Amino acid sequence: ENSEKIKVNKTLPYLVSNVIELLDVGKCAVIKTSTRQTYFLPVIGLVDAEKLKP
Amino acid sequence: EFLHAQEEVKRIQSIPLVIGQFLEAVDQNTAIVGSTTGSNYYVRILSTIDRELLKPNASVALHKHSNALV
Amino acid sequence: PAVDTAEQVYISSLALLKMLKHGRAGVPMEVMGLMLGEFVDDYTVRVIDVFAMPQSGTGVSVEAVDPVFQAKMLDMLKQTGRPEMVVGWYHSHPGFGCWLSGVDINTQQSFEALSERAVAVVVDPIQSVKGKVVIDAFRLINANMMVLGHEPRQTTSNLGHLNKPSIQALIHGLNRHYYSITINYRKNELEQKMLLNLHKKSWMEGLTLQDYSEHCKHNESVVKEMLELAKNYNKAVEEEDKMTQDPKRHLEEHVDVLMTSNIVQCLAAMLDTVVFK
Amino acid sequence: LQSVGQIVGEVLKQLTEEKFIVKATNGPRYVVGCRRQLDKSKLKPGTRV
Amino acid sequence: SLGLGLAAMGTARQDVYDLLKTNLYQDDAVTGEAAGLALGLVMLGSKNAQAIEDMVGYAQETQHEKILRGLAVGIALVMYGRMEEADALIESLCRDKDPILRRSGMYTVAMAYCGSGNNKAIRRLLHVAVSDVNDDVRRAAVESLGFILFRTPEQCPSVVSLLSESYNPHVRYGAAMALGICCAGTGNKEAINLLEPMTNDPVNYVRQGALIASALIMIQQTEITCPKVNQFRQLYSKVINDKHDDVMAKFGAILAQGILDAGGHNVTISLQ
Amino acid sequence: LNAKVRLLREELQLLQEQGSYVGEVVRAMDKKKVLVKVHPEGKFVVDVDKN
Amino acid sequence: CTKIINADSEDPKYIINVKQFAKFVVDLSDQVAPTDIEEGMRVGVDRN
Amino acid sequence: VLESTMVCVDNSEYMRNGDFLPTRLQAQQDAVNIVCHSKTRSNPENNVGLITLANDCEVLTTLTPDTGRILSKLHTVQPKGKITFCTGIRVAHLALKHRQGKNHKMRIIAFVGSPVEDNEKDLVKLAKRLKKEKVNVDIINFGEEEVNTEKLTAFVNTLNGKDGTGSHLVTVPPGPSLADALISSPILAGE
Amino acid sequence: TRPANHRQLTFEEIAKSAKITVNEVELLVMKALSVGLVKGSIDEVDKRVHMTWVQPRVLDLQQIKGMKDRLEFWCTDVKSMEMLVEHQAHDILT
Amino acid sequence: AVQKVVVHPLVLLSVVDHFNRIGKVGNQKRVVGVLLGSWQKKVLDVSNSFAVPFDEDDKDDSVWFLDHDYLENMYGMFKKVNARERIVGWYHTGPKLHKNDIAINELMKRYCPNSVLVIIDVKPKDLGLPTEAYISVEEVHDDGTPTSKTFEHVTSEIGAEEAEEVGVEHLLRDIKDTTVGTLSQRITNQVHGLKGLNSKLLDIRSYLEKVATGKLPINHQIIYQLQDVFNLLPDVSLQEFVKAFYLKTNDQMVVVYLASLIRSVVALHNLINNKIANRDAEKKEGQ
Ligand SMILES: [Zn+2]
Repeated sequence: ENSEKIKVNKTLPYLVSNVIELLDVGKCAVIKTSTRQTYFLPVIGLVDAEKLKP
Repeated sequence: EFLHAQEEVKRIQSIPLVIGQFLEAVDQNTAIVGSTTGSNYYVRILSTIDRELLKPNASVALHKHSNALV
Repeated sequence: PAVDTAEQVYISSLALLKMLKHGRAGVPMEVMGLMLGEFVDDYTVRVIDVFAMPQSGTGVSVEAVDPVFQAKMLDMLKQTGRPEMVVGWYHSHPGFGCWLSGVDINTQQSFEALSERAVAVVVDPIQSVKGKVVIDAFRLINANMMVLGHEPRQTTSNLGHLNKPSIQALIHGLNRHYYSITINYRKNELEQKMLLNLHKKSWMEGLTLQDYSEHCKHNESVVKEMLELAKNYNKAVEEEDKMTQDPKRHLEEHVDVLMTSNIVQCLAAMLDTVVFK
Repeated sequence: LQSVGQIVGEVLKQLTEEKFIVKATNGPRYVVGCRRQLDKSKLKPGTRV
Repeated sequence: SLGLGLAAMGTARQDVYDLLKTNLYQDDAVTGEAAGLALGLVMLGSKNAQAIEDMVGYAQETQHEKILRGLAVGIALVMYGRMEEADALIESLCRDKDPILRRSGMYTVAMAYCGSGNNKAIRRLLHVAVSDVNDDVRRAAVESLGFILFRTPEQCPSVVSLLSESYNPHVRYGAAMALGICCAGTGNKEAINLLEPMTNDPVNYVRQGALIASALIMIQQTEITCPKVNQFRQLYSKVINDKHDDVMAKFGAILAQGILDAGGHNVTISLQ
Repeated sequence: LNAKVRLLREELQLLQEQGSYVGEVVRAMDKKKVLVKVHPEGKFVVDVDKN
Repeated sequence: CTKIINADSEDPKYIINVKQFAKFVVDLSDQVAPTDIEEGMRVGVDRN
Repeated sequence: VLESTMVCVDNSEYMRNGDFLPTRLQAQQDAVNIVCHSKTRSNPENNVGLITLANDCEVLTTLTPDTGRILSKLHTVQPKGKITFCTGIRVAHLALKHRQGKNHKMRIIAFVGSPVEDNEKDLVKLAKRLKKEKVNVDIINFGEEEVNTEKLTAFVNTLNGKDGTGSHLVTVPPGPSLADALISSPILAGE
Repeated sequence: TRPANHRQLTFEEIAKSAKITVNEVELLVMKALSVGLVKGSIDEVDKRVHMTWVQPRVLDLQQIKGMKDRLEFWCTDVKSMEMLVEHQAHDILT
Repeated sequence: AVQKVVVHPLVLLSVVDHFNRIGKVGNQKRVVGVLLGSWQKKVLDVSNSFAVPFDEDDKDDSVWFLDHDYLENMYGMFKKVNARERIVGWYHTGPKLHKNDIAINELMKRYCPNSVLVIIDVKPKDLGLPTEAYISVEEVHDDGTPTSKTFEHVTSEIGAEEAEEVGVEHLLRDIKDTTVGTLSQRITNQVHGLKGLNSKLLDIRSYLEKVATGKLPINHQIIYQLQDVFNLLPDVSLQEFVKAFYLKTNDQMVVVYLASLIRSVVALHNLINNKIANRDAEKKEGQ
């Protein structure tokens, strides 16, 4: 049930973006959305935190 | 009711305002601004914002939604 | 039969507070929920309470209802002691107005098919700045009735009007596909007193004294400002009466604030000296 | 999944205790309030928020 | 129910009253409103303790605002012509927390102190016109004020000149309608002077109220008797023949014409 | 007092009303229509109001 | 379409490069020929 | 036979008694598993909840149509404290009243091996009250029989009244196997 | 025991209390303040001690009856001042 | 431990509605629910709640049927709707506690280690908040007295999200007070302060009466706090204080005098203008 809910919430139309900077406090992100925008994420999200190099 | 209206005006002069450059004064209680968003608007000035100080090309906070100079 | 421009949706205090909380607790994602309520006879839609829906990611639509969650929590609310039908749905529009878009129209059509009285309510948390609740109820106009020349809603009374429709709703088709229902609020006296408890002042703050150094500083500052305004008002009266307002008005405001503050603190000091011995 | 990200910006002017001019990167300039527990004096002109 | 109440108005027939009670004892707005109003018409003036008890109990126990409105007017009619015997019920209704029942209290004041200029009732209505929170109850209070003062037409304009210049549109409409009721079929001059600026207002229903009140006042009046009747006839024609004039303003103008030329210029409106 | 309160309320309404764009008139093509370029986005042909 | 994300065999999950606006990860919809997509084929994409 | 049952279980210290191999605790675990499975197999629409009788009564599982959760929550029940039979039974009655499905018979099977220290008067009053609310309190006695057998007879006789086969008493002084004694018992026989 | 009205303890008082001549009441009070038993100061020029605190302890039923009496008085004074203010300002209370 | 708990208007309204619906369907002295919130240091934020089915024997005083399964199901669905709201306690709408409160708090401690009771009195009072907070602490009494698992009071407050402030203000728009100190309202606030002080002193005096006669035992923390209060009472007959008091009163009164003088001069100017205007109008009418 939990995995199905995650799959439903990960609807395809993602916004391709960078991971320009990676921080810790858990981990965070300073992602650079391809809409020439910068968004800090306090929680990285569904990604596996596979070291997400800048 | 007069006190309530005063408080409402003081409130609409709120915190999350948007910066912009007052470009000139068209008439009384109305003027043209250019918001840092990059767009120019014909907005309404609130009352008693020291129109003496309100000189062309002046930094001013704008209502986030109505863009009114407040 | 024809629904008249007199029906009202009575949104309870709890329903409204839950709506606003959910909207601002899930902005910008379009939050949605159901309305545990009751159609009474023909003019009443009593939204006793609301019922949040889990964020489904795929915006707001019938796909986001998640019927299993609906049924489970409705059954358990009935167990709790809250046996109400689902009189329509609510969903937020965070900052881009209070109306219906195409998907909203489709969802509300489905709800009407379930029961042809359900009302679709929209709350805009972004522009719901404190002091102004931008909420609005709606129902769809059948495609046949409008073309038949008949008005979408009967008009048997003056109630229902007195509401100015929004320009945004007009440009998005307020009266061409749906129509705005009047929202009334059912406020109980006990609920209002509980609400007052929010900012109700404490007897401490009632009987407490302002810092005396700060009070003296404020009195000195305001008296100097009132001095300057006195000079201005003297020159103003002299010039106006020799050639025949802001100074007088500002001076009145300063005198009022001075009197109220000084009298309040003097009386508070008197009361303290008496009461605390 | 219910953690909306913030917008990175820079402080500029240090207005009254509860007011800060912040320029959002690739965006406009706002006057904003500061979160109560965030504590202050750690937001000087140029500070990233 | 409406027809039977009209036919039996004032008779206080027990059988009719009980049938109307049975018809009211349901949950349906359309039937309940008429049933309550007809109950009031039938029991009018009787001061029947049973009637007051039953109507107030059903009003408190029901759930339909339309039935509540019907019962409000019904109670008001029931407690008619009783100057001081209505005061207990008036106090109860005024202190009641249901806004429709507070409106019923205003109407009870009006009907009880109808055409007596009672200063106690005038004070109560004027107090409620500014203290109460429900604009409906404020408007009902002003209307009741007019109902009280209709016997001295010159007196009411003094009261209503200030109310007409109120920032509350509901109170303004109540002022207009109170002037209309008070100076109905009298063609007073200061009343028309007050109504005309109100006829020119930015609010929707204030204009309707002003137009209908002017028609009430000038019903059966000639140009020489009142040198403004032709002006208001032109005003009604203009507002009817208009592009942006509001629906309710046009409704008020059309009614105003109907009342002004009521009965083919053969009937006037006088409460006494 | 009524005048003061009404003035404040009307100011509130007229100030919470939405703002307005400023554009440069390229040409008053046709009656009741005006080709106007609004900075910085493209240029429209606006339908002028009746005032 | 600048990258078909390898097509992951099934579940294509195409990528698109809406110029002056943004990059996106999207899919087909009623595309009667899911094979005639290629890379850099200048596909048409909805708004919402 | 649509049924709603509450299995009361004693976890007092006297369950440290090891007459039933390997222990009274494991014996009662096996018996409750067997009885719950027997109730569930017959008309699976039946629902079963579980109560722990300790220093203070507790309800581990409300009326559910599943049995694995009840087994899992009972497995961690350890011997502690002392039995409070009256409070346990009252909690069981409350759970029956609150059961979601009102179309079920009301049963309470109580593993009550312990010396029931309660007053006889209030005891009979409770039994009669339960009879009035139409409850069937089956009682499994394994332990201080010499002490509690007369009181359990009072339970069942008062509940039955006349021809009232709803409530039953099964006493097992011998300890060959509690599970086998329960399976070869009148209570489970009718299912 | 001493009320806040006249908590000005004197050297002679402390002498008549626990037996010491008035040349070390000073040291005794110093020890009390340092340990934290009481708070205040010692004006030995005027030969008195100002106490503005005491470490609270556990009390007796009579020691609590005394507190009850003191409260009774305080409640009476508060009620009287309340009535006075309410009656005086009756015409402006909201 | 938790030093503060701030309940929210949504929680208050939900509790009131729960009690109303339960007392409409049937009759019960209390209704019970779970309080959901978040921690920020030792400051609990009770931002939501939900009712749970619960009934008890008011005679036995030890038999109740709080529904743990219902609790966990509702908690899971509320987690699905919102995640930063974990079970932080429970509430019951009873003006007074009961012997079952400790047992139910023991039950709730399985879902939260720092489980806090919040009694939300539906009956509306006029001096204090409608919420009383309690934390179950069981420790060897340094007093040396027998120790029993009992509650301990927790400071409580009412706070609101901004999205709840908007709704609260809208609902109270008709009966709201001005958010400014108008002299009449300030005097009224002082009178209400005197009222509250008198009520609190009366409560303390009644408790002292009861403990002195013997009905209740001597609570050492209560007596310590009362001792500290009486230590803290000021001395207003002190000459050095009377002189400063008169000095400050005279300063305030001179400011008030200047203010009143200015106000009177302004009023005279206004009347001069009015007399001149009336003169002009009557002259113009005559001519
Ligand atoms: Zn929508």
